[PDB]
Amino acid sequence: DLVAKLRAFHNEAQVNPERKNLKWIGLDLSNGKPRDNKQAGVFEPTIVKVKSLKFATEAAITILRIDDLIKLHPES
Amino acid sequence: RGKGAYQDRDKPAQIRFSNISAAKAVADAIRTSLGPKGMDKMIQDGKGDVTI
Amino acid sequence: ADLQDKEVGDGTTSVVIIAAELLKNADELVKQKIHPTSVISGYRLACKEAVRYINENLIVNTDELGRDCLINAAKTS
Ligand SMILES: Nc1ncnc2c1ncn2[C@@H]1O[C@H](COP(=O)(O)OP(=O)(O)O)[C@@H](O)[C@H]1O
Ligand SMILES: [Mg+2]
Repeated sequence: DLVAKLRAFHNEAQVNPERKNLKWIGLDLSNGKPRDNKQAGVFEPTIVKVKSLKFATEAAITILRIDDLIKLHPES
Repeated sequence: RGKGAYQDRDKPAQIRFSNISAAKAVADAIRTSLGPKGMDKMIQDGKGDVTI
Repeated sequence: ADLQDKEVGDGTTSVVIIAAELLKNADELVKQKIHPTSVISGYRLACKEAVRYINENLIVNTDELGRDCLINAAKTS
């Protein structure tokens, strides 16, 4: 329910030009309701998100390339 | 004429067949990783080293 | 996770969770006979577009907030 409400808020922000300020709405975990996190002071550096996205995508691609595993028995 | 050399030894034929089977098995194993739509192989060494 | 810690210092759990979820959904796509190359291309395009959208829409300049922004970021961390 919370994710559905958050998605509805963000979709309304993206589709309605005069409701663009709704894109700051995040999750308020203490009360379990959507909250404007920009006004609430919940901030993160942009570099964290960008680097996380890039690194996770590259790791996922690296694992996804594998389709065959050969596991040699140890020489010991 | 008719019959030729009997070829009493079948071992050379068995050796040839085994060699061909081994080569064909290797080719079949590495066929999957050919072309733009091929996929990589994970190989883990006996020492635990991993290569993709 | 170690690389994310070394290069940024935050979000070490989030990157692992996101990578695992991406791998799970990509494998679910592959099981539907979608070729892994198409999945990889889509993931790359989606990552580039997501970075562009973040940099163009979801960024807040700290000059409009001042010292309070640093305190808020530290508290969030
Ligand atoms: N006060 C808060 N209200 C809502 N969400 C928050 C708050 N503080 C942090 N978060 C969110 O919790 C998520 C998890 O952060 P956390 O896992 O503690 O950092 P890390 O991933 O470095 O361990 C972050 O993405 C952040 O957006
Ligand atoms: Mg953190």
